[PDB]
Amino acid sequence: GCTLSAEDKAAVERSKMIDRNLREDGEKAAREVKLLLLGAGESGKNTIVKQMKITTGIVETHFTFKDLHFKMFDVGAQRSERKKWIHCFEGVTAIIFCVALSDYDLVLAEDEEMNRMHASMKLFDSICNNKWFTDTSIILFLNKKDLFEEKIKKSPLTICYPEYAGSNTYEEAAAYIQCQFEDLNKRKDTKEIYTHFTCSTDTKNVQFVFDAVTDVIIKNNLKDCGLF
Amino acid sequence: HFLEIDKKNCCVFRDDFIVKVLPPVLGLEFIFGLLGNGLALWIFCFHLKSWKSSRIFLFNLAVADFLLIICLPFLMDNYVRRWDWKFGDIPCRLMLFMLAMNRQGSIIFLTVVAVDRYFRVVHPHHALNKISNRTAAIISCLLWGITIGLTVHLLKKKMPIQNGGANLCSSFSICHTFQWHEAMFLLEFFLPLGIILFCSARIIWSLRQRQMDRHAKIKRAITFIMVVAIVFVICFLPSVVVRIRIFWLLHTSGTQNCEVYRSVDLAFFITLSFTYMNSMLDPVVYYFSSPS
Amino acid sequence: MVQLVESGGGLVQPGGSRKLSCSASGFAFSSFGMHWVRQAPEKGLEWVAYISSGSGTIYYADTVKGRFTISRDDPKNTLFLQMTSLRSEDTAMYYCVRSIYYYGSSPFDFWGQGTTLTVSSSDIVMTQATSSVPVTPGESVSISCRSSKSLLHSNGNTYLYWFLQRPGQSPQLLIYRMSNLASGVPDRFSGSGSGTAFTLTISRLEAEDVGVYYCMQHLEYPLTFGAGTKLEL
Amino acid sequence: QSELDQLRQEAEQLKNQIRDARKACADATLSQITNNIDPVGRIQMRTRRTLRGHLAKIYAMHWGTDSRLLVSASQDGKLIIWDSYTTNKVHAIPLRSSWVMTCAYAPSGNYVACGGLDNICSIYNLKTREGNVRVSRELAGHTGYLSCCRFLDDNQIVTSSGDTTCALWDIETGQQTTTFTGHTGDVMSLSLAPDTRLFVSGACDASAKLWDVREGMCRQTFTGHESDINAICFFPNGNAFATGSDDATCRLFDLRADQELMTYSHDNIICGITSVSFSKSGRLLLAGYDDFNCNVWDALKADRAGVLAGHDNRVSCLGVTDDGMAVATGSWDSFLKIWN
Amino acid sequence: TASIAQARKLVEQLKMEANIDRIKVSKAAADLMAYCEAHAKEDPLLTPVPASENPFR
Ligand SMILES: CC(C)(Cc1nc(-c2ccc(O)cn2)no1)C(=O)NC1=C(C(=O)O)CCCC1
Repeated sequence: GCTLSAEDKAAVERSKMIDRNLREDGEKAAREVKLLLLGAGESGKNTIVKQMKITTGIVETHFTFKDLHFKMFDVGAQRSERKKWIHCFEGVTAIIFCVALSDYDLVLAEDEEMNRMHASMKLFDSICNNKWFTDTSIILFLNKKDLFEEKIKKSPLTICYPEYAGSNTYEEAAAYIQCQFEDLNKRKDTKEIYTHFTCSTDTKNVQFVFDAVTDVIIKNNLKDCGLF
Repeated sequence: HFLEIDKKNCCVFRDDFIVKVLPPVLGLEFIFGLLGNGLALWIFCFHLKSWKSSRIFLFNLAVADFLLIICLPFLMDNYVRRWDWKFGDIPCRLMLFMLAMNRQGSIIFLTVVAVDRYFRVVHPHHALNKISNRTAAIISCLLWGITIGLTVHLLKKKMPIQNGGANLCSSFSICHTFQWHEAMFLLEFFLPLGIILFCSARIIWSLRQRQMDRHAKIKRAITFIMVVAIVFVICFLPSVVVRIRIFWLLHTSGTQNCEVYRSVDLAFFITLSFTYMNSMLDPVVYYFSSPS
Repeated sequence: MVQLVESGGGLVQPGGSRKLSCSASGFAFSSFGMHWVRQAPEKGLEWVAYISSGSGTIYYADTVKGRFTISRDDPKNTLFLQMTSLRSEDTAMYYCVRSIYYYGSSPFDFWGQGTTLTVSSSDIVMTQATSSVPVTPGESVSISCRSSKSLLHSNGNTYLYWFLQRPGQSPQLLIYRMSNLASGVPDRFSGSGSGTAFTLTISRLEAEDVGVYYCMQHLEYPLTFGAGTKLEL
Repeated sequence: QSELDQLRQEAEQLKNQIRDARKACADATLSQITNNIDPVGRIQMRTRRTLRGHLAKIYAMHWGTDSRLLVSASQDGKLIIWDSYTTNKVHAIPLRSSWVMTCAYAPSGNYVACGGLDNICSIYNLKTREGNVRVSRELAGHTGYLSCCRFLDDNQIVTSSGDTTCALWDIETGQQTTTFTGHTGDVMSLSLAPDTRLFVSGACDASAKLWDVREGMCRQTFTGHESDINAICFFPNGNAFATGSDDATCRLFDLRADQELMTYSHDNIICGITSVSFSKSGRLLLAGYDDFNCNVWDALKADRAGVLAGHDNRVSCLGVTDDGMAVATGSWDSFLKIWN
Repeated sequence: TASIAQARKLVEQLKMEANIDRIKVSKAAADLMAYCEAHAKEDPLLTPVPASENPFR
């Protein structure tokens, strides 16, 4: 009050200006949608990130669509344990997971026994049922669709799934893959998985991400008025 | 006979069907509604410490309902004895002001909650969805001020009005003037109902054409919206239709007779009791049915 | 580097207005408060006006309040002083001083090279006893200043400042808050005092630091300077 | 593969004789010796200040050596310096990367350093001729995230990283001077000895090591935790340190006897420990937990002496001033509290 | 054989850290006790200082 000296009053005024700047920055940063891109190295994240957006550490990608701003963080360069830094990303709007369909017969270089698609499924199982991501929706992309269509002509899906009993048609094998990934989810009552098949599609990926994000944002807006 | 004199020719009544029926239903309404609104206010003020704009609007609606409920025993005493205002002069117009202001405020805040929900569902990426507590409080205060300014004209009524040796505080009397309060009584139902129906229909249509209602918990929100839009109608329709019947009778026949006016007055003063059903019912509908 | 340049001045007749502007370059202008200080010919310093960061607070001295107005143009890095109805006693050389206030900061740390305006034809009082002191290089001198009201505050800060104005140069801060040496000032000046009496000590006096020394208080607005003591060889 | 087996067996026998020597030097216990010391009374310290202005989780804080100013870092890409006596904000520094998880304050008071998931340690100059705070150096040697950093003086700084290494830097040139490679898990914390000649680090392999700054070698390795070590701190005397791991316990080690002294745990305690600090005389041992609380331990008899309960989320960091007057706590609920 | 150098380094390290001379636990415990007792007066968190001396009053 009036017990403050002149310099104390000026310091208080400085603090008030810092507070208003902080509030303005917070409101500016509250508008944007932030996504966490994941997936193995050969999954196909490169085409994904270069088709929405047109030495080490986190890589941040910024694009826009229909006056809504997006930010996509890639953490592929962090070879550390996931458990010590994954809780930094609780509160992301959604998680984008990329998988390559054409690796159902290829095996990882590190180990011969561990099949590559099984490694992707194990990573998906670890990410989905994590206590930091209970209510975070997952946008799942299946990428190498055309190579899948070309390669199922001579490579049976039994090489990866011994109990497969379908055919060499692309659509039914794709459905089997989608069912295999979407059934690793155990919550099933608080988050959803949005699967989409894209190989050379243009502007379909951005529209699909936009629709999934709008759905998530609607269900989040229902969580402030108590209607949900 | 069955005629009274106010500022103009003005046919007032006294009946015993009202004392037969109304006091028990008002007592039960007061008990349950006061309990519900008090529990809601307690939970809001102490049990949960995380407030937002929607909770601000819900809290304003709750306090308006509570202020409406705290004046029901006065009506109970005004009804147990047929029509005899033995509580004074200031309490009369004060209680009338409280009733009018609280009813209008409850309706206004129901409409504001409906508009908030419509903006949250149909336009998800809107600046209106992300506002601080300060501006929500400012808008709430502006709405409160509008209601108060609309209602202030009842604080200058010329004391309790006496019909013969009796006393009564009623201002809803079949009365051959062209007062604006009947127009406001009709409008505060007609316009908010249209706004609520528009918002609810658009919400349902949008949530259903996005293939979103397949979700197991969206359906509960759909049912809750339908329930609110139905409760408003069934709480505020009979009063308006009875008043319109009264208006047609007054426009056609005239005030020379009053027997049909007697029957319609009985009907109106019975259907007014259903208005407090909204105040006693919306706690469970709004504050208690919400998951957290 | 840091630079402050004022423009305007010249010859003005009584009753006529004139406007002064100061251009800043080399520092974050919007984070600093700014002052105007005038010096009459053959007199001492006298505070004039102040405007805070963000233009939220403005103070004027009583001698000019109601006649002058101060404003700042943050995008253009310019401070203005619009003077109206000038008087024969408004003839002085006006300085622009920058000051920033937070815990541990040093206000009044940079004085611009001023501009001259000549016109054609209660408050704490600060006193410095002596006015002229003969000095020899290598010796020690003790400038003394005294205040009518205690400059000590409940928080423990003593709000006394020491300035030096060499012949033909702008004033320069030496000691802030009675004990803290300024940034570029050599470790030869010392500040001491308690409550109402203050002293400034110089050891190994050299040729470059002869001039006029002023004490200033920053406890209450308006800010008041002492009458400087001239060290002469 | 025969000679490798010989090396493994020789290492195993070396470890066996090390443990034999530790047992030879372990006749008594601190609990047995301190059995007849009067306990300190129930400790009731209350919140004196609440610092508001961060809009995300607080990950780190650090006191200045004047015991008045402190710095805190948050995930909202801001680094704030506070005046704790007045709650005035002195500086607000926006970061290039918002994924910060460590911050430090130079003892001289001239610099502040922060780093995180960008694998870079950034130094900020607070006292410039201009009014603003500017970046003065970025150190870009690590290949994993920065988990902790501590100044030695205005020209040297030591950092720990998720690539299982610690390093020592020269600020002016910007080059690594020394590398510490003994650990086989992510290094999560470090603490500097009061005379800045040794330091200890705790890694996700459930071990702590003592390093010499000059030579750059691990003199001693400590074990005993069953989970990852998250926090570490020297005893003020300089001959002991305490560690807090994910197995819900704190432990105390001494350098001269080269083994564990005493364990701090309770049956009702189940969550992990985020931070650990000592009081000015070393009698109290404060610890932050995941169960939203903070416990005060009698460091000489292992019984709880108080609770600091005012946070709605995880206690992420805490520190004690040099003069021992106050304790600061930061939390994931975005608030800082000054206790006393 | 990349880790052969690493294994030899580990063996050399284990040789290095064993040569240190140790001290009985009782003596170190006594040292901590003496330090804690000597600085008991200079510890405001243990024993509250008067409110006239507390800067956070
Ligand atoms: C005073 C009041 C509310 C009539 C009135 N309303 C307005 C008005 C409203 C809105 C607006 O914008 C302008 N004016 N002016 O007067 C009234 O009849 N109360 C009584 C009862 C009840 O309400 O249940 C029980 C039966 C006995 C009478």
